[PDB]
Amino acid sequence: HKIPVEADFLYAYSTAPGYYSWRNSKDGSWFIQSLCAMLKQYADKLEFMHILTRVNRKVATEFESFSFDATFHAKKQIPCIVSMLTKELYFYH
Amino acid sequence: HKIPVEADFLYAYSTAPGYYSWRNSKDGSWFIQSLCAMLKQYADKLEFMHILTRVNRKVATEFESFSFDATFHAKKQIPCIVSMLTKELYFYH
Amino acid sequence: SGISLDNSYKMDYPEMGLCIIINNKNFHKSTGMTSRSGTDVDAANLRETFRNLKYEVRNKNDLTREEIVELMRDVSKEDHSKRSSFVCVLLSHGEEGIIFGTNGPVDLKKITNFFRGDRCRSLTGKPKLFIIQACRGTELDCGIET
Amino acid sequence: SGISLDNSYKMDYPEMGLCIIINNKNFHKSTGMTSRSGTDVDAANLRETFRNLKYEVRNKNDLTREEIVELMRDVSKEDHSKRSSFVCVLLSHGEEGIIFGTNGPVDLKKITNFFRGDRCRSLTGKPKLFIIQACRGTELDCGIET
Ligand SMILES: *CC(=O)[C@H](Cc1ccccc1)NS(=O)(=O)c1ccc(C)cc1
Ligand SMILES: *CC(=O)[C@H](Cc1ccccc1)NS(=O)(=O)c1ccc(C)cc1
Repeated sequence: HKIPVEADFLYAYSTAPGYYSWRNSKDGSWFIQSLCAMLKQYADKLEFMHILTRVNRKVATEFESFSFDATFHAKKQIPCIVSMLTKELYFYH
Repeated sequence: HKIPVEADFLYAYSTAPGYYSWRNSKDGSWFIQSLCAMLKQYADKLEFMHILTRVNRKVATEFESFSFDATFHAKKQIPCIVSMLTKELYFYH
Repeated sequence: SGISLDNSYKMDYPEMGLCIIINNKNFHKSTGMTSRSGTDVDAANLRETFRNLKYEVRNKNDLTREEIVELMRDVSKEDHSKRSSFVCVLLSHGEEGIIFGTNGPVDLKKITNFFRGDRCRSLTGKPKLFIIQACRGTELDCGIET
Repeated sequence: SGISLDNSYKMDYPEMGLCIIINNKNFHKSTGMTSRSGTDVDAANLRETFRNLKYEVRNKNDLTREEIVELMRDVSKEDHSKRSSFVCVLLSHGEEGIIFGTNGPVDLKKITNFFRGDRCRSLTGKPKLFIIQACRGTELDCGIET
């Protein structure tokens, strides 16, 4: 007769808990670049969690930092999908 | 040429961040009861994130606490799927 | 009718819903925070992407912590009855569980609480999506060669 | 060959992999923790469920914080070359980011770090699943009538 007040929320984090989130001053953030690209290509074809999984793979494989500062050089990033959804989500019908 | 060291991890939490996790002394925890039920019914049919979404719905809709203590009475729970996976996961092939 | 399975959210309401994009680039000196160059690229990319998904996009730039809370509160008070979902994108500096306004922090929980199933009834049972582009700490992933 | 798409993990290795189930029911008095009645039901349900998915299940009961760390370390040092994935289920008391051994806490990060892509090479590129049945705080969800 009731549902949790925290149900039906989806948090698409650009990075893993406790981690830095990378951005490119020219192309934008790694995560948003990838998210928009995957939505444009798959929003009329795949369920949302599967689109976000493609985003995870794109960010994880196609990006790596370049810095004159060794501390921030050659770093990687993995986004973090946090789902409290109770149903599959398709942007189309 | 590299992937994140945090990539390819999936954390299936029984409850939302900061929340209590419910268990029934006789039937087991709400989350594990539901997870096993959904795996038994859908592991040879659905991708893992979709199975876990069914688990979210089952826990969210079919369970509610009963307690003589008003503080812990009539409470609900929503599991929390945290995915750093880079590909779809099927238990079958 | 025939067998009915409710495995997917109803996304055929008259409107897909709102897509609120908060883009913070410039921060107050006292915060000691530096600017976020290139964030406008993200804001524009998101606006176009969600426009094509038929979302009513609303872009906001350089909002203080007070303005972010006010905005979220007001949005949660709107009547979303004819909307299928809700989307909020946050572009800013951050820490674990925190997103920064131009003049200070905002706990993500404070923002999302306005949309809880019991506080925003016209969104109860509908997907509420929060897309967060912000740091969640200082850790750096060294990666591993494959 | 024809078009090859790598959208799903390769799960046809000779073995599906290990499924480590840590079931903590009894806690040391000094911890002030009470017992977790009915947790054996979960342990048995999981053992059967993963057995049917062809996982090599290993059940462990009432492990101290030292034993949990030792176990995870040893498991991460095994050769998982012929295994498709790894599964670890934790059943115990907990707090945000913490799982309890019978005599004290264990940071979840300490457990999962043993399996990082750079620390467990035979699992690099393979799905590592952690199923956590434990509290993540004290908050109670009052729910909302639908
Ligand atoms: C990644 C990130 O946003 C911050 C950069 C920042 C944010 C706000 C104000 C100044 C600088 N980097 S961080 O390494 O995650 C970090 C830096 C400084 C503090 C006090 C916390 C976190
Ligand atoms: C839900 C949960 O596991 C705990 C119960 C507990 C755990 C360990 C030791 C004693 C009792 N409940 S809680 O409300 O999340 C909680 C209770 C007490 C502390 C100090 C933290 C959290």
